[PDB]
Amino acid sequence: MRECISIHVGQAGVQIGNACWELYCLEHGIQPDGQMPSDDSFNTFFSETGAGKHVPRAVFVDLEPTVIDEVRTGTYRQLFHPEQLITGKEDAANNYARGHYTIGKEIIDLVLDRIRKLADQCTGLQGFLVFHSFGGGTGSGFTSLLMERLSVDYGKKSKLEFSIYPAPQVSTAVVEPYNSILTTHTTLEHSDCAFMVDNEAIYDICRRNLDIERPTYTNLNRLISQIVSSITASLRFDGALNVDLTEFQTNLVPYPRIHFPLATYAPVISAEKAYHEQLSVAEITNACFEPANQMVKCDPRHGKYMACCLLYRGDVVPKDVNAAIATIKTKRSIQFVDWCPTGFKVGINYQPPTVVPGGDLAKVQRAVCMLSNTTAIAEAWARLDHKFDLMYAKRAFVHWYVGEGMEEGEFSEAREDMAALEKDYEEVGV
Amino acid sequence: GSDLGKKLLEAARAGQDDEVRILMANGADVNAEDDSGKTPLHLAAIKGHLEIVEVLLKHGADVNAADKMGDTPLHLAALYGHLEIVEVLLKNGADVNATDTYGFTPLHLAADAGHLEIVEVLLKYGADVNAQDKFGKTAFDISIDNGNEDLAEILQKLN
Amino acid sequence: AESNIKVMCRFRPLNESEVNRGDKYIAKFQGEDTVVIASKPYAFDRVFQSSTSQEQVYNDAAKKIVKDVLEGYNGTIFAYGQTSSGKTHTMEGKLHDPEGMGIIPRIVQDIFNYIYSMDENLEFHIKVSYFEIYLDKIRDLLDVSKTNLSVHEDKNRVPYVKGATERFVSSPDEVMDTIDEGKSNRHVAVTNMNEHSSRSHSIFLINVKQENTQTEQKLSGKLYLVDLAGSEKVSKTGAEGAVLDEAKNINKSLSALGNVISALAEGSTYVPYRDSKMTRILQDSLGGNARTTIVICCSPSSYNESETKSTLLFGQRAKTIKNTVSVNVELTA
Amino acid sequence: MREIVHIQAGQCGNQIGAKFWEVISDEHGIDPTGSYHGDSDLQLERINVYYNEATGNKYVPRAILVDLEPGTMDSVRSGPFGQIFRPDNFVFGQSGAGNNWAKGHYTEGAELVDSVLDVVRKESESCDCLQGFQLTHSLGGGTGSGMGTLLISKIREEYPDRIMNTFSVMPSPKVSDTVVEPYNATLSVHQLVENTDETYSIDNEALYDICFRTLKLTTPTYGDLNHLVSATMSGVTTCLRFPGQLNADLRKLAVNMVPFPRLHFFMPGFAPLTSRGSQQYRALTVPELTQQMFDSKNMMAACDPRHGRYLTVAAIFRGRMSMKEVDEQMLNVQNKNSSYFVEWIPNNVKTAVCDIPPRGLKMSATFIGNSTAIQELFKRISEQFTAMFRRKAFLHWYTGEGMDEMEFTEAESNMNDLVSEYQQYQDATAD
Ligand SMILES: Nc1nc2c(ncn2[C@@H]2O[C@H](COP(=O)(O)OP(=O)(O)OP(=O)(O)O)[C@@H](O)[C@H]2O)c(=O)[nH]1
Ligand SMILES: Nc1nc2c(ncn2[C@@H]2O[C@H](COP(=O)(O)OP(=O)(O)O)[C@@H](O)[C@H]2O)c(=O)[nH]1
Ligand SMILES: Nc1ncnc2c1ncn2[C@@H]1O[C@H](COP(=O)(O)OP(=O)(O)O)[C@@H](O)[C@H]1O
Ligand code: ALF
Ligand code: ALF
Ligand SMILES: [Mg+2]
Ligand SMILES: [Mg+2]
Ligand SMILES: [Mg+2]
Repeated sequence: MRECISIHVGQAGVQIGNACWELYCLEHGIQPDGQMPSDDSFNTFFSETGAGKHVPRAVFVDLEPTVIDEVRTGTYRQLFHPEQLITGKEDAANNYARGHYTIGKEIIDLVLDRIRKLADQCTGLQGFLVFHSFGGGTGSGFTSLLMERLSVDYGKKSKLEFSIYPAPQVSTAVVEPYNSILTTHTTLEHSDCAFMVDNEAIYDICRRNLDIERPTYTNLNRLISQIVSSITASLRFDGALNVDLTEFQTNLVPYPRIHFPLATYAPVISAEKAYHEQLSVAEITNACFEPANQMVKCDPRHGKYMACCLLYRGDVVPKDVNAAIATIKTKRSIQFVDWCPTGFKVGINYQPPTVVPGGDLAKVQRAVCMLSNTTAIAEAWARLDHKFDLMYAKRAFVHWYVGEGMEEGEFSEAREDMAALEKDYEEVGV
Repeated sequence: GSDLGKKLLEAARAGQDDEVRILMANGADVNAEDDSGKTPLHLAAIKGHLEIVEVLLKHGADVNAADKMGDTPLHLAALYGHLEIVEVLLKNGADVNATDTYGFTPLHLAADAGHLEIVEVLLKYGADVNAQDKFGKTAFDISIDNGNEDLAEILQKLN
Repeated sequence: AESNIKVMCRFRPLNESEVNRGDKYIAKFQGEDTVVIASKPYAFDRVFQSSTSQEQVYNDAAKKIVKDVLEGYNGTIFAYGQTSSGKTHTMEGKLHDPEGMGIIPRIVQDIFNYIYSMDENLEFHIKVSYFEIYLDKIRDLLDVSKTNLSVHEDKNRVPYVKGATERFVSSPDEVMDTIDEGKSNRHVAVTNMNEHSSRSHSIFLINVKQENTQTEQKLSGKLYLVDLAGSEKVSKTGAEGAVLDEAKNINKSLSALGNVISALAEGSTYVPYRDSKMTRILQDSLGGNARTTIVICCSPSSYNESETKSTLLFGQRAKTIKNTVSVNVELTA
Repeated sequence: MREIVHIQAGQCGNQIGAKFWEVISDEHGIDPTGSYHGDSDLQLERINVYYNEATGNKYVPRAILVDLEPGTMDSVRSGPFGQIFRPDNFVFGQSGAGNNWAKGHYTEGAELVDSVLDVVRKESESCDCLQGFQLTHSLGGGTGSGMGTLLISKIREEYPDRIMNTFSVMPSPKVSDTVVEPYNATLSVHQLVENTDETYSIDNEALYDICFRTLKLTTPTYGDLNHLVSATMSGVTTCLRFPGQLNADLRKLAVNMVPFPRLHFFMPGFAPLTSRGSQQYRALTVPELTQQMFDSKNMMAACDPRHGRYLTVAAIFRGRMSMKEVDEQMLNVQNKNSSYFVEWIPNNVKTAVCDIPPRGLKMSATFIGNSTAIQELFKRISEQFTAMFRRKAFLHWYTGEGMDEMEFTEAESNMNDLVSEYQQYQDATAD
């Protein structure tokens, strides 16, 4: 019934997966051994065994073993079956070409064989949720290779991404802009909808809202997990809005290439906030239109909306929501493209957002996640494209990719595709 | 010669002009030897310290003192290309034709090092152009072996 | 006296693979020198349409290089292009078919035909070498024992492959026997892009040395005749295993060739000739003393548009590079 | 990948190599018998990068000890950690190379090379996932330089897909009187430019200058110079040896540090600079570490970094400190000194913080720079080389060993091109 297969690629993808699956278990009342004392929509993400154990419909892949070794030794080692945790020996060394060709082509068949085994257990497979970074050799190269191979094996089946956009505060490779552009070009025609998560936006929210002096991946992932859970709650719980993967595309994607929605989450409150009580529906809704709560750094006031979805969770009443949307209409200079229905799409789940016990986030009575397709997101591509241009003009580090069987033409091709994408965002809502 | 000796060798190789003068006055042995048999004069001849070569010789250093390999300061200033030191040693009684343990003469060493002006000065002072090393090589044979045309022309007339 | 590198573009008819799929002939041609791809004109020294013959290519590209080599100059002709654009076809061809042979067998003939015409009191001494750069190693194509030859510098700091089989030829027949021997050692594999994909960079070198019995005058000419392997996307070639390892190396030496050209057209004070072995062999052809002609090969298929564009833009860049060509002395100080 | 294969060649190579093994064994809590007696699980997490686990509780360095002279091997065995090494991994000749690169590269070295490769093949084939090789040697002698570079080429031929890393000690007249050192260094640099992926340029000129000028040691010894080398070697390998995100292996380091293949010569730097077994305490602050680590006085290569531009930099902080303070201080240095970092390589400075400080210090910093100023080191060698070569001095010592004069011309040409390439990127603009 309506299954969704999650694929976690490379370090970022695997570590975000750990945070997501930990949170899903807490949300559905599933214990770390797969047992639940609590049919139901969570079955789209968890299969059930004869022994009453609930197993994530997921595959974890990394070309090096260390990150996944933590999953198979950690809390949650009994949650996943060993066959769904796949590791090689040598990583892609922050090189897209090693991920896509040299190293990736060694494990691709095995990964497809494991996804095939998971798909065989599905009666109504909707498609795939792919988690990866843009910057890593596996996250970039292996993901693009996997995306191409999934289009061959699954045809028309929906594929959504959760992509980690690089930030220098936490970057590990000088070549991240190259890896980002190459993966974006290769994956573009294979992805239906992609939610970019800018590590700088998350880093700044952790610093500003959670009073974390120096955010670590642990801090970033707990916050990322909260946004992912909001986006996937529509699939894992019984709603009206974005109940399936096809509904994501219909509601957020007006043009095939313009498939990058902006997520805005509110409220993000520190566990140390002691007297400061509960935020209203109006307050949390207003917070969605402020750039500081965004998952990607960009300015929507400088852009045009082409689709808007508000996903509320907890103590929220429809009368409170409509009142909030109406005031937003009279307030903020919120412009929609001329060729579009100027209207929001509202989702309301009565379960308040769940927080991980020793986490940095406070438990709130009501939260909201706004998903918006805005031309302002083109600013994130421009930042990345400029860094690419600076290095590429000198062919700096190019030898590393060419050595692994890539052609220089692939760099030019990828960059021209990015230039056409920037041109598309400009043309859209002229 | 004790603490003063190690300090004199150090000062001579470091080119500490004043510090050499002080140690002399304090009674440092002019011919105090290092682990290799080198005297402050050999060290000053290696490092190219002219003023030190002169103070040492004025304070009665042994101009022909041979180290453990049998090299005199003349062999060393010739090898290291110190023209002015080669002229100073020669003016103070250096053995033009001194032989080390390898059968080398300062002329073999200046030829092998390719120091034309040193060869010209060694010959002026009586360097034996016909002298053979333990490899059975003369300064001229070294010159042709190294492929030094300029030098081979210079030595051909005599040899 | 100087004169820029001559760059000449040759389009081949659409292949079976192309035809047996959609593929539109994307090249449009204005005059004898311009090709137009996507309303952008790319102009060269002479553009050959798909219909152009092997004798037509020869007459407009080389033939001139034969006079020059004989006169004491250095000549270089190399075919640049994407996988299966016609590099080996232009250069080698049907080695023995009179109408079907390439540039190399035609040069070999016209070398001797011109010589028989030359001054009776002119002593010629022709030696030839044939080698490949397979897997970034200089393998001799006339000695199978010589598998890793080294690029060295001459007195004038001019690189050359030291120790290749130098064979003294006296007749065109003597040369063809050795080209036949060479070809039949040259690495070839099967890519989805080309059934007989060249897997190495073929370097044929004619070394003509002439002395006049009366003038006591000596002349020398190094003639480089390079059939390069083609740039290839794995997506297109289907290159896997040893075929891909071959590809890794082709793209590497090739991006380096581009870097050398880029550098020279931009006039950057450096030029990274020391990057690929190939780019050190061509060092003279590229900045200095050689009259160079580059034959750029293109596939008029819509499938290969991106790549055809990148080959044209290399051509454009390359055409600007000014050589410092003079006569070869063979002097004694 | 996991395993690194270490090779120690010649006197300098073996002395600096032995010091490396005693410093890192102490950091990983390994005693001279091979037994782990430490008190932290972080010490053993990546122990397999440098050590093989033998029968029982014992750890054995994946190290091969090479010399054409036997004496150095005896000195290593007699040393503090001498007994830790695999006895069968000591590969020694009886002759020596007499400070002649040709004897090391073509003659005596060639006679010993296969015996060495036999031992490197054994260590390499035992690896589950070989990262590559780490060679310690000097460029001024005969064995370390000539045989060391011969080994590099031979190992590369058999392991072309593995990383080749060296700790190459550059000669200086300040520490050695050997006349032919510029020849040996130029002939070696020619080999390194073509055959290594990454080379740490450890300059004896800089080591001597630090000991004399900063440490106020009137007459420095190899013991004094080696104390700075071992601090550097510990610092530059911290990322490989402990769990971490940045430059965690030899290939990731190369990808981050090497924008152009030939420009793989690093200028290492360290702070605080200390003399041998001297207390100490007072612990440097983060702004102090940040300032000191980027200063010409703290560079292990005798080049002024302010005379060039950084293509890439790797900075490693060790000890318990504020990661916020490190980030602020690191950003300040690159905002204030914008002009010393190429504008066309964005975010080219990468920082790592390791909780484990080296022994004797509470806080330390290690800098690895790919700076265009390294051309100053190569120009110094080239000037010394040409002065000798112009007069064809000592040439028959090399040609007599079968070498051709043309290798000297070719080596010199290659080194000058390297200088010319650094200059090009020094002057390059983003525009
Ligand atoms: N948010 C977040 N970003 C991460 C995490 N781990 C890595 N990243 C980011 O992802 C990029 C590095 O890519 P990785 O995922 O670590 O690398 P990889 O996919 O394993 O690929 P290779 O190691 O090169 O084979 C950088 O931008 C990091 O900041 C994580 O747990 N959370
Ligand atoms: N830093 C350092 N340099 C050394 C050491 N031993 C020798 N050297 C230097 O290495 C060069 C001499 O080479 P050496 O290693 O003795 O020759 P080999 O045994 O034939 O390789 C000179 O530049 C010396 O200054 C040492 O322990 N430490
Ligand atoms: N101008 C041309 N006219 C007709 N056929 C051609 C032409 N150029 C190439 N071909 C054919 O195309 C194929 C591939 O050419 P080839 O030269 O071998 O490839 P590459 O460019 O990689 O060296 C061969 O079968 C060849 O005969
Ligand atoms: F013959 Al090819 F690339 F296919 F040179
Ligand atoms: F030990 Al050597 F030259 F062989 F110093
Ligand atoms: Mg990884
Ligand atoms: Mg061909
Ligand atoms: Mg020794």
